[PDB]
Amino acid sequence: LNRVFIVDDDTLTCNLLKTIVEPIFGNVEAFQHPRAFLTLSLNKQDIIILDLMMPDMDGIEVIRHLAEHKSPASLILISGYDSGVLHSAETLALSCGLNVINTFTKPINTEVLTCFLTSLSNRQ
Amino acid sequence: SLNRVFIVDDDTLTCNLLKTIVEPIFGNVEAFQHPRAFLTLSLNKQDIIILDLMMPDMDGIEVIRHLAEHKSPASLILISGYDSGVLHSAETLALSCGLNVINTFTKPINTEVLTCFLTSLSNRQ
Amino acid sequence: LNRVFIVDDDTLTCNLLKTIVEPIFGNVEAFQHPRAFLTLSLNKQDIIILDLMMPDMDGIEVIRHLAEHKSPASLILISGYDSGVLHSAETLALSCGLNVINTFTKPINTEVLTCFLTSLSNRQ
Amino acid sequence: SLNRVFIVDDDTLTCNLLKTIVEPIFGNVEAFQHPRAFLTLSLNKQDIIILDLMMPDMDGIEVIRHLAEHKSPASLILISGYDSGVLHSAETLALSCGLNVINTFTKPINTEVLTCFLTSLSNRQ
Repeated sequence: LNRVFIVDDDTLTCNLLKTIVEPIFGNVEAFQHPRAFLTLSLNKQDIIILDLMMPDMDGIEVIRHLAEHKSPASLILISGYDSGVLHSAETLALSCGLNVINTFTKPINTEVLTCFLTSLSNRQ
Repeated sequence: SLNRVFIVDDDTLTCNLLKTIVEPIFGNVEAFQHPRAFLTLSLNKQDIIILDLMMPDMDGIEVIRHLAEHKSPASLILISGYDSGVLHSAETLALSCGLNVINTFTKPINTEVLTCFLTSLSNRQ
Repeated sequence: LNRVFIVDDDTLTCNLLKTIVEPIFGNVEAFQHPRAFLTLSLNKQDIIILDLMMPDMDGIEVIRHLAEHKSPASLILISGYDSGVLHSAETLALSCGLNVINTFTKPINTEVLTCFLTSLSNRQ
Repeated sequence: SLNRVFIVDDDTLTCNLLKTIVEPIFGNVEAFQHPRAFLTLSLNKQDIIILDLMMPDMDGIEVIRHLAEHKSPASLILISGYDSGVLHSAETLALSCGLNVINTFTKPINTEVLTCFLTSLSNRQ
């Protein structure tokens, strides 16, 4: 894994995630417009951090898009809207064959996300 | 009753099975093997939609997303494998988006339970 | 399946369930004290309708008891407290090897429960 | 730090593994292979409990039930297979009963992630 995309229309969340991610994965990019992110072809070395964006469901469209195109990228779902809903999206996305490797509720637990991202990197 | 029932399922066999169970009870039943064609329709409060989730594709999820964005008032029934929570996940997602999910059924379908449910549904119209 | 037990400290729920159940399974008994129900040895032909009884968790104790004793009975969980919690209890109880055949949120959907119980009976 | 850590897991091997990961970081660590003995203890706000769910028995669920009934103030970490939602179910149950679940870990355990987490946990004491 060598690149991270952050997909969230919340500017302050995108900044926070960039700051946590960049020391670990230097190649990180945030999108606040999912439509722009959906023009990229991703590969197996990409990690996507995706907010579900409820109750508008732009995140649900992103998951449908990635499933339709059989994306090989690793996916982390986040949401502050409702955790039963977050866990449902994870279940649905896995069952459609996407590689969801984790989920986090907002407000984000930054220590847990830090440990988890470190372990995905190739440090010793 | 005479409510419209729309069956949405791209599998011809399970689609036809649903149709044979519904038609003696709700004669105005129409089956769509192509979800996107179904999505051009605008539905009423009295319409009943039987939606196969069509796992492991995301076509069922797209119909839910479309229905929720247009705030469909129609009653919704979801069908799929129990699948360690897949049907419950879709139901939770759909209820959360403001959709009126009135029941779910695991596949393969218990036709006795479905016949019994649609019968009571008809009688309370 | 030939006997139904209803386990719920809510008297009005117990009455409602008895009235729905008895036309279908004549041998039905309700307990408002779980401790009394836990003195019975159940068999494979028993159906238990159990409220989780949150936030006190008497229902959780009933599930632990039935798991410890490897009860063969069929189990239906109900709760008006929180449906993510209801679905968690179902998941936990199945994974401990109990035969959970359904769950219902309160207020109970009486048409759905009626259809479901009918299908468990031996009518044609 | 010098918080007490209690490891509750009746499997001697996975128990010992947890213990070897915790002890360099929290020296005051005690492992219980018998949940009921652990349940005689009264815990403080600063205690950390690492609880194996011990599926497919219900011993982990009983510790959660006991802790919640006595309103334990201790921090709780839950360990188990992802198991199509089993760990998430226990976490949801425990949070709902008012317990302070600070993290969960799937088995088999990623010792790097656990070492990293307990290190930050120690540093924020």
